[PDB]
Amino acid sequence: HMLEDPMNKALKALGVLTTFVMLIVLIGGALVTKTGSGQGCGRQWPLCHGRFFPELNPASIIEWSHRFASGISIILVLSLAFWSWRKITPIFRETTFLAIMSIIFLFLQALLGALAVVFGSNALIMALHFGISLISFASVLILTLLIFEADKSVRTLVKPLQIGKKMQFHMIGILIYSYIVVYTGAYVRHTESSLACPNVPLCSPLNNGLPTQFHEWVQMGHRAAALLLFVWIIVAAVHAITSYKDQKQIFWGWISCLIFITLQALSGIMIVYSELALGFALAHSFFIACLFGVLCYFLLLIARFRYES
Ligand code: HEM
Ligand SMILES: [Cu+2]
Repeated sequence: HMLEDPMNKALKALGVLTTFVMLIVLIGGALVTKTGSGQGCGRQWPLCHGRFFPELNPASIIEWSHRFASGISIILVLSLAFWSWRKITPIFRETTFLAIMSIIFLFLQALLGALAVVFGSNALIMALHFGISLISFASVLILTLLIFEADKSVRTLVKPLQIGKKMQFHMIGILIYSYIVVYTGAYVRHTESSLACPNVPLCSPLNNGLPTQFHEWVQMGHRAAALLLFVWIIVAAVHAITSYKDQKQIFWGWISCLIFITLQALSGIMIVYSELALGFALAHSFFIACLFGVLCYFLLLIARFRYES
């Protein structure tokens, strides 16, 4: 392919690896405790540090793989930030903002996680961790995207597209609102309001399906917030399908967003129905990661378009 130094494809490999590790750090948190002394332990059995005799269980692998990914992340992120900064910035000026964003948020989530060991009873603060971890991942994801695009003459995704004002409203607006919905979700978790409402879409058989207790209000607020996001994405997708059919990145970008929002909602309903089976929990952290990634991709398009035009 390219007669340049073979070490370059190693920067692409590092990008893929780190993006993957950062995704693991994020969605893996759906399987282990993030607060208290049992932090790092499978959520279903907070005791994994100390007393137990047995070893090599499938739940022990999860706990080892998460702590491993979290430790190795500092090494990987710093290396990717530096190397890509040194090599990719000449072509993409955005490279530096991303490298920096990657480092800052990796540290922010590590800082918040450290504090969660002892201040995990503050749900309002604890509910900030996911969104931070999410941006840590999205920063590395987009940086990796630029690393690949830097090595192509006909770029696949990072193309200078014409983004109209309305589409820009939807893109940026949905990006920001999705982050808010992400907070309400994290707030349900850390506030233990996950199973307050056995039914869907409404709360329960009693009180006409309306919340009448703390945990039911948190649960319901999350679902309500999610519904609005869902509807907005449908409106945004329809505008893309109608007015951006000639700009396939935007056309398909939103279709995939539509699909991720659907899978997010479905896995959310399944968390409830299954009474928080971690497999659905894991799915619920993963699809929002995909959707947010696409929204951050869109933000890069706008950032570049606003610089160009
Ligand atoms: C479609 C838009 C939705 C988005 C973007 C979204 C996002 C999130 C996020 C970011 C969390 C935090 C996860 C964590 O901290 O581990 C969460 C948790 C949760 N979500 Fe959603 N959610 C959506 C829809 C739903 C729906 C429709 C339901 C259910 C009817 C739902 C039920 C839950 C529950 C029960 C939790 C807490 C799970 C736990 O304790 O780990 N979500 N959501
Ligand atoms: Cu309670």
